[PDB]
Amino acid sequence: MDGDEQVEYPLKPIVENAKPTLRQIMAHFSDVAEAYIEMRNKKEPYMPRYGLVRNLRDGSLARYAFD
Amino acid sequence: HTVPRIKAITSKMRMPKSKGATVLNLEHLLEYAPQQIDISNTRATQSQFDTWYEAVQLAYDIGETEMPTVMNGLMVWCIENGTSPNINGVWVMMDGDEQVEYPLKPIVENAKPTLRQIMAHFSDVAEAYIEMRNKKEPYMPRYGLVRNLRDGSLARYAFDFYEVTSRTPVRAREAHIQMKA
Amino acid sequence: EHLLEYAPQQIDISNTRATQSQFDTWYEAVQLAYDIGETEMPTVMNGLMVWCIENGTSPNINGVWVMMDGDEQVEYPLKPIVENAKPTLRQIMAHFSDVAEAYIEMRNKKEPYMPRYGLVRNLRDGSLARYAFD
Repeated sequence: MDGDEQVEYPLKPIVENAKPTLRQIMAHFSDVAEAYIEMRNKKEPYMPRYGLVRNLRDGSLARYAFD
Repeated sequence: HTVPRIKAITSKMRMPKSKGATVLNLEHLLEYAPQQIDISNTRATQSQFDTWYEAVQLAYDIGETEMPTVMNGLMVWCIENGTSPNINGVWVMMDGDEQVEYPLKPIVENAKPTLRQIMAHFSDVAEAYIEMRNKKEPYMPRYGLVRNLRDGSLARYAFDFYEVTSRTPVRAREAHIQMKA
Repeated sequence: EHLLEYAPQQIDISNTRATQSQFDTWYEAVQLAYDIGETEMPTVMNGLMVWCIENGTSPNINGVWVMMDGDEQVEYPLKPIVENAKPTLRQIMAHFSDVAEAYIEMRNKKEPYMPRYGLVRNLRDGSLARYAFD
């Protein structure tokens, strides 16, 4: 995102050089993601789309609701 | 804070070149857009069709004001039969429940390269004639009739000298695969 | 040593494209046979690619190919073109294969354009037509 416009990047290099799996390597960011979600939830009701569409409804828990 | 955008690499096109000089003329190429109907290996060139049409006129010895009638029956005759008949023989037309015949030697001998590849000029019109006939009776050309085919509506695309372009329906386009198998 | 910097383009070392010498002989020999000035031959080859898109690349040795001047036909003998093409007309005219994509895309931007080869090859896809010549 650059000021209400979209820039795109190819996804082939990202999801192909991720051994063993993208989940098991991007989990390095899982610790920081809590800080980002908490910061966002301090200005608006923020809920990640994963736990959003997982029958879940709790708000405060949203800090722990990504894949 | 410029959020780097993946740089775009434009793979430069490779013009054919001889002795360090481009062969294609890029200018003329940008407006050289002829009809698909024109540049084909099926249809005969306008010169070859002109020679055939003129040579047939001299052999039959018929006035140019009346020849349109003669060629009017030539297309109809060639729909009902093939486009590679016997060199020696006749084709039949019609004046009120009687037959008039014309020798077939001049027609099938001055047709370069082949009678199919030169009579295909009539292939566009033949669709209009067949559709008109099918609007009053179940009409089927004898070629697709005896080619294991049974479809009725398709009959507009079931003669021997049919040429195929980009505007033929897929049902018509896939049909010629099976008949010409 | 040399192997660490010997990195030529893939376009160059192929068994499909003809060598620059063989393409040079064909382009020069056709010029002598047709007897056309080098300043005007670009026009002639401009229609040769378009003609070979609409048909195959293995036609009859004896015959003609058609070009166009304002709804009229001009023909050129096909014997010199298909006889001085070593090893084969397909393997030497493939120099034009890169440009042909640009021409087809330009045509398809104004009408539904499909080369007659892929047209009569059981194929039906439209956007793919940029990659459907012989």
